[PDB]
Amino acid sequence: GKSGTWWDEHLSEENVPFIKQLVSDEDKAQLASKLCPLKDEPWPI
Amino acid sequence: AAPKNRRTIEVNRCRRRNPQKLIKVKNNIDVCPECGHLKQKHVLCAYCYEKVCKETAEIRRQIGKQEGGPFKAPTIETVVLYTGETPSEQDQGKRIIERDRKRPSWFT
Amino acid sequence: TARGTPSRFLASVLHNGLGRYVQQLQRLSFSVSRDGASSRGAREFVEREVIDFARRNPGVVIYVNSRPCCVPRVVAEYLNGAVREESIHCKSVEEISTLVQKLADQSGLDVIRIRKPFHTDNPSIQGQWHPFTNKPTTFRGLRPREVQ
Amino acid sequence: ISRKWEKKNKIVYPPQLPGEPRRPAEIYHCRRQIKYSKDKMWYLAKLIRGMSIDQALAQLEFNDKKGAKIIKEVLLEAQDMAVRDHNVEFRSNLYIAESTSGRGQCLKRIRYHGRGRFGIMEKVYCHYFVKLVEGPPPPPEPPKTAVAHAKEYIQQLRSRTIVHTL
Amino acid sequence: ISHGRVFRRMGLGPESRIHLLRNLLTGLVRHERIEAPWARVDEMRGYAEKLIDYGKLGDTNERAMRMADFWLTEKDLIPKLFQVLAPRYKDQTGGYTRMLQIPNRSLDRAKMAVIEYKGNCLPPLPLPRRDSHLTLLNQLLQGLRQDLRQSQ
Amino acid sequence: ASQLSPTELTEMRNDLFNKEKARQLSLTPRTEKIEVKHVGKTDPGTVFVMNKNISTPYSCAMHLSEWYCRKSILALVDGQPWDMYKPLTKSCEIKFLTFKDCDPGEVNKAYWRSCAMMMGCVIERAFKDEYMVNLVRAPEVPVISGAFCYDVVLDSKLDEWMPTKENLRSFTKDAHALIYKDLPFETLEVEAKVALEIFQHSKYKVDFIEEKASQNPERIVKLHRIGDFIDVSEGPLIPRTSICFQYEVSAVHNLQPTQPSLIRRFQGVSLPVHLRAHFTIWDKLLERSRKMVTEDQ
Amino acid sequence: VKKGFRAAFRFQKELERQRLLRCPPPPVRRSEKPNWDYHAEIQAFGHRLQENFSLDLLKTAFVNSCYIKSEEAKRQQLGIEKEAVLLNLKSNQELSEQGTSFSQTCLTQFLEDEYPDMPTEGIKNLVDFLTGEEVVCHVARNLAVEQLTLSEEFPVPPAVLQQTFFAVIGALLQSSGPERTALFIRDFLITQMTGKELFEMWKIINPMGLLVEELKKRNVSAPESRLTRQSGGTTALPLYFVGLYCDKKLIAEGPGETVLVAEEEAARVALRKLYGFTENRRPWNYSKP
Amino acid sequence: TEKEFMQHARKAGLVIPPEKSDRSIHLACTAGIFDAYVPPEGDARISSLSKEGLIERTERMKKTMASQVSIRRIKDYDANFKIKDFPEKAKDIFIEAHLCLNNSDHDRLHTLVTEHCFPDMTWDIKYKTVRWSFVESLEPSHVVQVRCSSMMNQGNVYGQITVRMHTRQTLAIYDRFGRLMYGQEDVPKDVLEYVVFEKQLTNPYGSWRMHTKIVPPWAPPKQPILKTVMIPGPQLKPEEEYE
Ligand SMILES: [Mg+2]
Ligand SMILES: [Zn+2]
Repeated sequence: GKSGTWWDEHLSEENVPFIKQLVSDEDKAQLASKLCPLKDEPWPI
Repeated sequence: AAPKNRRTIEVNRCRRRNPQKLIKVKNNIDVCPECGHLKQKHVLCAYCYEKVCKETAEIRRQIGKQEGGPFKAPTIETVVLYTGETPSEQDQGKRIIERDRKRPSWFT
Repeated sequence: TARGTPSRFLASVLHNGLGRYVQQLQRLSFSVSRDGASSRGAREFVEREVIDFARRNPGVVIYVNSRPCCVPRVVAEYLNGAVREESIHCKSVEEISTLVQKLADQSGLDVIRIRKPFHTDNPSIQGQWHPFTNKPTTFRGLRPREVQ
Repeated sequence: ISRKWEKKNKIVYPPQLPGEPRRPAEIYHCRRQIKYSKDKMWYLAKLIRGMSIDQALAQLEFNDKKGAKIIKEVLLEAQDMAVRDHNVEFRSNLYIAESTSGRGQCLKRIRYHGRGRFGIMEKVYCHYFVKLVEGPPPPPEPPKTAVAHAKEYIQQLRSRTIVHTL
Repeated sequence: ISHGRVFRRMGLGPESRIHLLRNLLTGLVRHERIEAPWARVDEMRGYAEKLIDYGKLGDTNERAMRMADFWLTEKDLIPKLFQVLAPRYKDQTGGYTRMLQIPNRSLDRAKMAVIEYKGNCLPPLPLPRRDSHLTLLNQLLQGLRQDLRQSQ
Repeated sequence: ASQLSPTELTEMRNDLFNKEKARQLSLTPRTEKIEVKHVGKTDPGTVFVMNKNISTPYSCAMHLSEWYCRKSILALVDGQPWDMYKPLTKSCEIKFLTFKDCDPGEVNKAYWRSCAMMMGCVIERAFKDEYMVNLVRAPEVPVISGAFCYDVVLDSKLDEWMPTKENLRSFTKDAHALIYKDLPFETLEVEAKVALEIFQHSKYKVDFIEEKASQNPERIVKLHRIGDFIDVSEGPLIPRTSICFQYEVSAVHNLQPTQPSLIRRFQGVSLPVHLRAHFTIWDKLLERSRKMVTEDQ
Repeated sequence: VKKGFRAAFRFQKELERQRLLRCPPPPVRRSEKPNWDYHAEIQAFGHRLQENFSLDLLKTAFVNSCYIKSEEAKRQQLGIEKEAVLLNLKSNQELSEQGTSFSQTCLTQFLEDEYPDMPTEGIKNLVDFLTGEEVVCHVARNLAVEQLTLSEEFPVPPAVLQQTFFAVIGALLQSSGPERTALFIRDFLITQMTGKELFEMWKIINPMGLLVEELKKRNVSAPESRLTRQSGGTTALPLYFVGLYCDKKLIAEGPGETVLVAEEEAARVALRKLYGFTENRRPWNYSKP
Repeated sequence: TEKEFMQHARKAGLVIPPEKSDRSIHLACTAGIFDAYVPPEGDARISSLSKEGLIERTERMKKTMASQVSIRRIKDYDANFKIKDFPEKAKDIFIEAHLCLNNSDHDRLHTLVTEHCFPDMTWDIKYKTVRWSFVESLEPSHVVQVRCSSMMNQGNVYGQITVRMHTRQTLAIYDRFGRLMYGQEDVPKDVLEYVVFEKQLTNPYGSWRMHTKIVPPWAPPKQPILKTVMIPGPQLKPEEEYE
């Protein structure tokens, strides 16, 4: 049957920090993209 | 406390055959790249563990035979050897403990 | 009780009353001992009335094994294949005669619960009742609370 | 004392015909006089039940009990006798079909309470039964979905007829 | 209620617990390898870290000398700790004493573990090595990294 | 080469393949015993007594344990790649491999080739019967590439449309449905003559068979079958088809300044069940595989 | 110990009964049992049917060719020569064919004189079902003639049983008059159709096609379906009533869960009403002229 | 509350007849063979009637003289005994022994064969079924060596008669479940064997019983097994494997 698994199981010693940095930059960019909601398409106040 | 009646076999079955008391089936059993004697995740293999324990026991036996009596503890590092293998230049101040068997492939 | 013994339905073996009536009983294997005080009734029966019982209905064969035993028994097989074995241990001639007459009159069905003594094959004649019976139909079958 | 489980491996079958299936094998083996409790042996058997022999060995090797190693050795010797005598070639094509536990002969001892009274110490003993069948293990029974329940309910509502008349 | 509190009790009190931890620390300094329950080896590692730190801080200090004389009931282990294990970790800070978990014991079936210092003249334990950097997932990650590096 | 319905051609293909397999299995007289040795690392010094042209390495692994059957993709026979479903001939030595090994390269190549063949099989049955389709080849792309490609030639009437996301979702659903059913990768060392005689329809397949048979003097190709589909590939493949746990095709790219007609090139990414990742890495590999990648030179 | 013997004997008999009940032995034919007589059984079977059979015809019809082949194989594999009775057994083939033809023509004549509105396919399927294997096997098993049939295989395949049934029918036809055998086959075959539905013995595929064909043969235009009553159209248990109207006139009606099965039932009811084989028809007159 | 377990026995047959007793054991056979017969190397090539004589025919004449003096001894001990019809007797005895082994017969096989070859023919076949049958005999059987011993242990002598045999057999060994395992169905294969018969001469009755069978080292290999045989290596204990 299917066994338990996580995200850092089948990764080498030079891929875990790379994936961490990549996902960190990704979430930081996603948080910075939603900084000016008024200049986009705001709902009528 | 004292029961007023007697529990039935149906109640006993419902109490002892419930999935809460039954042993759960674990899914953490895999194989080992070396030797291979059925290991488990996050747990070291018993075969290599027994091997390294026997090796450490033999090394301690040799150390005790070289030291002799108790209350010693040298102030220098130690290094073990095997059949042949001349001591290197950076291992002059270290205690040499040679064995009487070939060097294994898992000890470098 | 009825919840501990199996039951069946009341029906014919091959519709005897419709076409022609046939004899359900076939063979009658009697076991009368040679010497003993437990088969006197069976001995007297085979002596006096077995000929009349065989001549009454030609469709029934009577077998007299005459095996020296202790309990006289009788085997009655029917057309369906049922075998009812009863013992005539210490019985008079009239009792054995009534027993064999009742065995010849009955068929091979079980003597369990009858379950509904009346049985018909065409129960519906003037149409079986349905919930839509005795209900008039409206114009174009228009359901209530509609506009068209 | 009765012994009828170790003798089932001697039932000889007549030679089959070319137009007959393969028919899986049946291997019976059990030990007698085992210092253990019947409830724990039955718990282990319920843990095993119908699984592969390798999976059962893997689960028993990491099972922290007293009878785990006993059942492991029983399965090992049964597989060995099957591949040596019962004409079995594949070692991983086996599965446990039946696995139960029994009760062994008991003795009587004393308990010594806190007064002149005492108890009856009954030495609890048990056994262990297991049967090995060749071929792949059968898949477990899948749970019936809503379609099966709907079909069963429709069949039940269609099977009902008129009652208490004719 | 034990919120934010460690200090796992073992003996009949704090004194017995400290004595057992000192005995375990002495055994670990001597033999460099001890199998014991997970809590015991965890506390032993936690104390050995600070022991190595204090031994590295200096030798002529009276505080470290008294601590080494108290936590070592064999006396001969003090010069060894001050002249071998202290100059060895001169380039490291607090990165040592690796902990590895073993299955169970063949007596009461208890969770145990084995810890040891770095280097170690004894053969190393079979470390749980990760997967090689040549599998499908690792090769795909390396390709994606090279692609994002060339595209940047 | 004549007008044939989209059923009788695969019917004759599969029955000719069955006749060829029957001839191959009946060419040997009785059962010759071989002595195959295990020169692995886990259980060294193990010799097996198997049959000739009948026994398979999967049956040999079944003699060990279930782990050797659950964690086995490709076998090593005298340094040559051998799949798990292929009869042996002479006596030699065998070695099992896995994905989590030292140098997993041959297993990765076999997995990529199997995924490409499965994509071709699932895409060759998802078009209109009025529109003829052709299968060019499956170029061996390295593991560093984003996704494997498979050139498919469509009809001349469809040289201006682009498949949206609905077609991709339908293709992924069909691939998952094909993975759900357990169908082995039955292969056979079929002679190149009968191999090219069975087809005699698509010129691309004939040219591919000629190019793959012109490299060896024995004129022996490697044909595979997935239930009822025959394709020409290089080297061995994977045993079971249930290894692929996550299967999803990316996009499609069309190359024009290379041939007058318009040809299609579909891509896709797949991950086995033993090396499954999280959803984040999954979408990352899905977005990265949508780019154009080619390694034909 | 407990002194006794009668209670021990009863307990041993109970043990033997439990043994024979848990492990049922293979049943043996009635001919190999001690209490058995072939001539007596033949006479009983001839006298129980209220007829006048003959010994030679019954002994010729109650055998089979497979039985003769088995007997000659057994007499040749051992060495005993028995050519003074085996060569005069006479197989029951021509008599079986004559009885089959007589039964078929009598059933067709009865279905023609009783149901004039029956088409050719209808009467053909009816006479095929009445001469089917299941009905004749059930009749032969209820008449206790399987134990008298000399043939191999204890369960007796349906082919041999139907063959010997047709053989004894032909023997009864050759012995007594045609009217006696006609009444016999009537009372032993037509009584099975009591309470059975028409299409259960016919098993058609498209009732609407045959219905519109019969209507075109009756100078009728074309039927059309209309929804009469309904109850529950959105629930899981729907009920509909489709009524077939021909020239603004209702002819039949059929219920159903959906509309397709309702129209099919209505077409079946209309086709059964057009053939005259309904539930309100005249029952078969089981009397003598 | 003071009870234990009884039933203390062992499953091993030790020595107990000759431990302080006056009753010995009257055997009816011996251990193995007296002298191993060496068939010629060119037996399969010269399987016809006869051929040209080889050089130095003294050894064959000496063997013939030994056989003749052994026949003279066994005739002086017990008269009225032929030699020409002895191969036919051995052939029919072998045939009836194989037939009773096929029909699962023991009370007759015990007296048909000796006490030595019975376990070798009843051990690895007790839980299996055989379909052996004789079809046709090819080359007639002949006697190749006649020897006899003179062991004076208990005053019992024996006369092993090595008689070759060449015919065609049909072997069909199934399994205890009904499936095939070793031989096929009706297959008229060709195989030869050297069977020796031993008879207890000092017995007041004496029956010619099959002693054993000797296989030459140059015999062709037997038919392969229909299944797959696994040969695992030794158990790798925590050390090292050098092989
Ligand atoms: Mg405590
Ligand atoms: Zn290991």
